[PDB]
Amino acid sequence: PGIVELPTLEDLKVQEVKVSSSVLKAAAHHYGAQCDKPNKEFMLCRWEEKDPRRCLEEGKLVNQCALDFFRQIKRHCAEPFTEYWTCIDYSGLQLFRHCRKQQAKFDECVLDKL
Amino acid sequence: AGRIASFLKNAWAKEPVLVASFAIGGLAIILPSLSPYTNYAIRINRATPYNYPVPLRDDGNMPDVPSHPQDPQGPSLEWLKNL
Amino acid sequence: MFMINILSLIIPILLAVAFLTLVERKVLGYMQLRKGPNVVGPYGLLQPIADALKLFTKEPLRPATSSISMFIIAPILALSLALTMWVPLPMPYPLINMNLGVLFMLAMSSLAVYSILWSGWASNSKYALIGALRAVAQTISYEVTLAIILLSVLLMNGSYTLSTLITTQEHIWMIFTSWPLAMMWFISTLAETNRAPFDLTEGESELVSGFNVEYAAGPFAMFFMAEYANIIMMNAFTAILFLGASHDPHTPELYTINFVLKTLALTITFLWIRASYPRFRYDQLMHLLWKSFLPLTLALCMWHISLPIMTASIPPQS
Amino acid sequence: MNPIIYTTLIMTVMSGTMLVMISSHWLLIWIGFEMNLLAMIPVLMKNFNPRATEAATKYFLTQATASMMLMMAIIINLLYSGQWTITKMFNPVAMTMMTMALAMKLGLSPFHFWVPEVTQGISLQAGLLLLTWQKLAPLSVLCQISQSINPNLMLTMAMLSILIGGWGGLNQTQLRKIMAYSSIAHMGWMTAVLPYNTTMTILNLLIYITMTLAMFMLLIHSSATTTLSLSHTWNKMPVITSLMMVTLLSMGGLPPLSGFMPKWMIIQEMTKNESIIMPTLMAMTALLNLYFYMRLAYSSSLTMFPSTNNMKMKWQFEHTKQMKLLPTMIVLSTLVLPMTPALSSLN
Amino acid sequence: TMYIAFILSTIFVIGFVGFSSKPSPIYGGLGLIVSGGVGCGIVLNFGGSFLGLMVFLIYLGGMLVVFGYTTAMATEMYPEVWVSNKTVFGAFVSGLMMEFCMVYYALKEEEVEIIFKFNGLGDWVIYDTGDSGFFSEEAMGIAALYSYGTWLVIVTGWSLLIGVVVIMEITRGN
Amino acid sequence: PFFDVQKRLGLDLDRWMTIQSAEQPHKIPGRCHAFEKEWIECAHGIGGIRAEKECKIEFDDFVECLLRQKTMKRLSAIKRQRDKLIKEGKYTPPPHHLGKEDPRP
Amino acid sequence: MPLVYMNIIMAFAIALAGLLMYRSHLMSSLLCLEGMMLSLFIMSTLIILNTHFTLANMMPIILLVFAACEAALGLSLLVMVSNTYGTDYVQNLNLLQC
Amino acid sequence: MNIMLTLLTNVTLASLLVLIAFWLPQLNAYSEKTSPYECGFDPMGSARLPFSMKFFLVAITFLLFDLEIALLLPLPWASQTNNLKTMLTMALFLLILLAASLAYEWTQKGLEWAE
Amino acid sequence: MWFEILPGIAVMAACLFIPGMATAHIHKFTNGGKEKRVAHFSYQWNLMERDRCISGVNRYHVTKGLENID
Ligand SMILES: CCCCCCCCCCCCCCCCCC(=O)OC[C@H](COP(=O)([O-])OCC[N+](C)(C)C)OC(=O)CCCCCCCCCCCCCCCCC
Ligand SMILES: CCCCCCCCCCCCCCCCC[C@@H](O)O[C@H](CO[C@H](O)CCCCCCCCCCCCCCC)COP(=O)(O)OCC[N+](C)(C)C
Ligand SMILES: CCCCCCCC/C=C\CCCCCCCC(=O)O[C@H](COC(=O)CCCCCCC/C=C/CCCCCCCC)COP(=O)(O)OCCN
Repeated sequence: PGIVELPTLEDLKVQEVKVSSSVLKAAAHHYGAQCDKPNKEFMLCRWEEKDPRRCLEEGKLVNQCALDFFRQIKRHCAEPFTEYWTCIDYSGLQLFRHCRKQQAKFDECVLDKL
Repeated sequence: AGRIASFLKNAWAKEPVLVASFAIGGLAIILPSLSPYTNYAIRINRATPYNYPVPLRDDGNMPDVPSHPQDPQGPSLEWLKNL
Repeated sequence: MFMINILSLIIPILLAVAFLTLVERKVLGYMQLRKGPNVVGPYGLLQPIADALKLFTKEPLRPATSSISMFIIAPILALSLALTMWVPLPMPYPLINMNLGVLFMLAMSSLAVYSILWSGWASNSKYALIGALRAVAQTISYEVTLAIILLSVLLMNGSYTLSTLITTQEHIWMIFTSWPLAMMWFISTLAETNRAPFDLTEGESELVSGFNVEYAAGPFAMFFMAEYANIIMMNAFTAILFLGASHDPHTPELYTINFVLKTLALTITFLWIRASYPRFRYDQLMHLLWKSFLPLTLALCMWHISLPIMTASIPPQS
Repeated sequence: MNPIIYTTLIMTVMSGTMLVMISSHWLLIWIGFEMNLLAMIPVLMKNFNPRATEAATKYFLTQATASMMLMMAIIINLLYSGQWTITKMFNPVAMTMMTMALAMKLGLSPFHFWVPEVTQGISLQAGLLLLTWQKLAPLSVLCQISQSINPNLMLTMAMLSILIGGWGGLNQTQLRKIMAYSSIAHMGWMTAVLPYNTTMTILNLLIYITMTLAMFMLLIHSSATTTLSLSHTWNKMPVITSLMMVTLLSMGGLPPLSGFMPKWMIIQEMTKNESIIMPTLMAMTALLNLYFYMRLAYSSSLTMFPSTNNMKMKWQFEHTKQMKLLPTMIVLSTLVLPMTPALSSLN
Repeated sequence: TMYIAFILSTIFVIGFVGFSSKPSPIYGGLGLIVSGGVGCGIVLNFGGSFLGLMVFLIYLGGMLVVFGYTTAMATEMYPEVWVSNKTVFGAFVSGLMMEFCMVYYALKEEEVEIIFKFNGLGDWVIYDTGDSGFFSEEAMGIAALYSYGTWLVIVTGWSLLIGVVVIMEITRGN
Repeated sequence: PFFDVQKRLGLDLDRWMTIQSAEQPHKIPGRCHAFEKEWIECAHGIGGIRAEKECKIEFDDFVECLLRQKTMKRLSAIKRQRDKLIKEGKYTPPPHHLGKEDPRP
Repeated sequence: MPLVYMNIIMAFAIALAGLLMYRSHLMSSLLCLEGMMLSLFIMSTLIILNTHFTLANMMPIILLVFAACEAALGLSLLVMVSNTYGTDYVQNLNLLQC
Repeated sequence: MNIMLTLLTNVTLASLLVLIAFWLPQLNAYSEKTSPYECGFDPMGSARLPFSMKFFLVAITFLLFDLEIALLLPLPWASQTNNLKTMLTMALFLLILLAASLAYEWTQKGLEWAE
Repeated sequence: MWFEILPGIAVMAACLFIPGMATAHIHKFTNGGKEKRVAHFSYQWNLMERDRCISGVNRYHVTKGLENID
């Protein structure tokens, strides 16, 4: 009843985000505040098209925004952010409750620098 | 009222366990309809975001839907912060 | 490394069981104005070792009228479940972390019931059968009351995870929150573990050793080990559930020390009760739970359903 | 048994049947069946004796097995369609399981033995309620799922029911067993017409319920559970025997009595669908039912059996309790043939 | 694959073969407990931890009463075990042979029974790729018994109360 | 037989549970929500006979999603052919299927 | 259908055949009746968990409830029969005839 | 996997203990040693004879109450719903019906053991 | 005297210390000196699997960061 059409492996390639879950969770509220626009566009595309093959460009834009966000963090607040996500990573549940000091330092770093 | 008082006196002297059981059950049934915090509990259960908040396609006539999460439009949990 | 952790969970439990035997001897002796074992080793420390060696070098016999298959299986099941109940306990990190860690313990306890039933029926003796039926009645009563009490207490918690129990008891104690349920739960654990005043399956005064009357040498030692492991496990469960200890993620040894101290306190309370009270009758035990605890248990269950709603204090689901 | 407990158990039986007849969900239908059985057992065991206990035990075993098979059919249907609504079933195996389960609940052959056994075991009131209400519910389920019924299986079970009812009633002497075999035959007729016109099924159900209520209430009035006990009724209240005779003639399908209308309409409807052999065999086999009705009528009314000496004291005394709606049931079960076209209202 | 679900299904069938050959209610209850535990394992593998634990707990409680009743009502001088009787052993062996035949045929080829069509492949194959997040779908569906399903709660509670009344009335005697 | 008290009184006693495309807690979607929705929408308002005649394609897709019979047939065919090919050494699996690759994040 | 459903349905059929073939005791028949509902529970929960029919997860619990209601009914009838006859044999239930 | 390994370890350890117990010591069995125990005298009857159960009704009530607790167990998750009032009404309804069952049995003397 | 009971309780406490401390040490040892990840939900499990994939060594506890993205 027809042939399933799949995108080739050449246009499925994109620059990945090679940080861990703890790193992502540390810079998560800032990430949600900063890259809101591409992420919301991608989610609207996914929920309207109901097809992974129709929103690949939005996914690549999401990856680009994430990489821009992380390069901005890296160029200004590498050390406070490293301390923050190091504190987050230790916990088994990755609790925000146990790192309220490093989080304050990171928020102070990004409120001034960025 | 004298009959009720005598019955309660006799029950408290013979079956205090049953007296306490019925008192606790009656308090459990009646109190929630009078407490002002039941609505607060309902709102707290509502405010928990289990699933993803799918965005709406803007038609240009949605002034009450924020364009960004930090915009003043949208639900506010300031009441929950100071609670 | 998981096999190493299993061994580290098993062997110390058996050692603690043997020294609980010794400790109970000495505590009962000093409450009865005696000294207890102090001759076998320094302060009688080798007494459990002597007892274990004697039991496992003594001859075990199968009765002529017994059903050999269920005669052997019952001690095996008893000891296996006694060792298994320890795997979800957080001290402060469980060996096996279960999303529903409490219902697992309830199910395994209800299965641990059948060891004494099958050992009594397999022995094919009248005293064993009488002990088995006493076990049936006792399990009926304590099982229903235990189920409802645990339901209410965990309703104050939010889920069925013992780590979440620790998180809940970070600030205060469930004993301070819900002491009536704590009293009824302590009585129910006495009944569940068959300790005095509810030691009716193995009541020496009425029955000659009860359900394990025909068991000798090693198979008897396994029943003793299973019973004492259940005692310690239930006391540890009570300590976790009602006497919450502060947890430091970077130095977890403090939680282990506090948990061990509270478990030992509750076990000593068990021994103290055994030394202090007479024995119930099993009809009086059945009438105690259904006619006294069950009404209060239902009323407190209603109260603890309503209280989070009316005070807007519903715990988080996760 | 306390009157309050008895009335709440009767209310629970009726609630279970009503849940079955109003539910749109298979789980709720099964719940209604379970509630009906659970509240029906003590009603059978109301007058405690070993016969009542045995009848209740057999009834429980049969109904529990039927409920297990029905739930298996529901689950199998869910497996192949993912639908819970009671409609045409989407798996033939599930439909066959459902058909056999509902036949076992109704007492259709070859699942009939429990009907005479239980009816003999239990009292007259219990037998009346059993027959009437416990036929009422599964027939509603079958009417809902009619369009997927296997005609071959349904008609085979119906014809077996008619034959078995005729022969058993021929042999029996106990009035309760006679009524049970009559019920088996009438259920056979209803389920035979079921795959063609559920309206005709409902009409047969209503006429059968009216006739059964009249007959059972006459038996309760005369306090007769055997043939010879019924043979003494002409010497105490001869009117009851005359009414019983006309009701028995009606149940045999003799015109112009009400019992002819269901048979007539069913034969007409089946012939509309090019069925001739089945209606002819069904019509001819009812002569056995008529034979044992006539044999029962000879002993009660058309002949005078010997009486005893204490019947004089029974003459001196008068019946106290009044049966509710007995004259209405007796009239409706014998004189409603001219009102036949009301089945369109029943439609 | 590891065939864990299939192995547990086979053990389920074997326990059913035991208590259906029906040696004596003691061993029937033993087999039923084994089958309940194995079914708990099966549904745990499929995903339902609460449902598995619940069925295990309910059957452990139920078989306790059956033991007390077979000690009182349903006992004889020499209780029958599977090897004790010729009929019981015959039924047990017949059930085992039928189960082994079905297992072998299904493993060797896509076995289509006279009733249903079965494909011999992965229970892991039939599973779903999608995932939930930060809640258990089974737990939420069961917890919906109170918000949704008010009718089911009503009929269930009425049935339980009437069951108490009924069991009191049946055993009245006199 | 069927007394539609629910429809008459506007109540909802089991219609919430009849199908798996209805309102689910936390808006959890069913496995075959789309197929069931399509079949229901096709078959709405035309009755059983026309529903079985005309929405047969939608029902077939729904049953395929539910039971996965044709999909398992294809998978078994591919597995048997691959096993036969590697039995005689005519097929060599790639390293990404042999476990010698780095998957996507 | 996987082989798991085949095994569950086969177990149900075995339990059904066990109930319909009495030997001596009524208690064994009740055990066979309880096994049928266990198989039904397992089958229904396997089907529901696989299709993510979230609202149907409450069905197996109601199944268990009415299962144990039936078990209670059977135990009550068994005690009455035992009180009458001395044993739970099905041979003693023969007063009524077809 | 981990739980299966744990269960296997526990069962294997218990079985090894039984095997050591039954094989290490010297065995000397005869008819008098393995006879059943009845305080020194031969039993009159058999231990397989029926043993009357004076609490037969409480056992069945226990079955029904076990169902009730099974219904009540999912309450911690049901308290996270938005329909708090409906959830509370249904939970209290179930608990009141359980209490009513207990009260009916208690007043009708179903908790009194047979004499 | 009553303090002759203390050595037995001391030995029992020493035995009860072993399981918890051993479990904590083994959890930290097999997880790179950090707590064992708690995956009670599909989201947490997917996070662990992603960590394994991005680590490049098939270990979720080997955490990568800014030095790895650039
Ligand atoms: C079934 C379990 C299998 C796995 C076992 C896993 C390890 C078990 C660890 C616990 C061991 C428990 C016992 C501890 C030791 C004390 C008891 C003891 O010594 O028992 C030994 C027993 C002792 O025999 P016994 O019956 O006289 O025991 C009395 C022992 N004392 C005196 C100490 C009380 O030895 C034997 O039974 C065999 C002795 C040699 C005769 C060999 C006969 C041939 C069959 C076996 C050999 C292999 C044949 C291969 C070819 C077959 C085909 C032709
Ligand atoms: C009064 C009629 C008497 C004659 C008929 C008697 C029939 C038996 C008695 C039936 C009484 C109840 C029938 C009505 C059931 C209502 C079910 C539902 O529609 O209403 C609920 C409302 O429930 C109310 O809170 C009260 C429920 C009933 C309270 C207990 C009544 C017990 C009476 C029955 C006693 C037991 C006897 C039963 C057998 C005779 C739902 O409210 P809602 O909030 O939107 O649910 C959220 C669903 N969402 C998530 C999709 C939005
Ligand atoms: C409707 C709201 C309550 C909801 C349920 C309440 C929670 C559960 C409690 C109900 C469980 C079952 C109740 C059973 C009651 C009847 C049982 C009975 O028969 O008791 C009799 C009758 O005894 C009585 O006195 C009846 C109990 C009277 C208690 C009712 C008192 C009402 C309480 C009003 C609250 C007043 C507030 C005072 C607060 C004081 C401090 C708490 C005595 O038992 P015996 O058969 O003699 O014992 C065996 C001896 N051979």
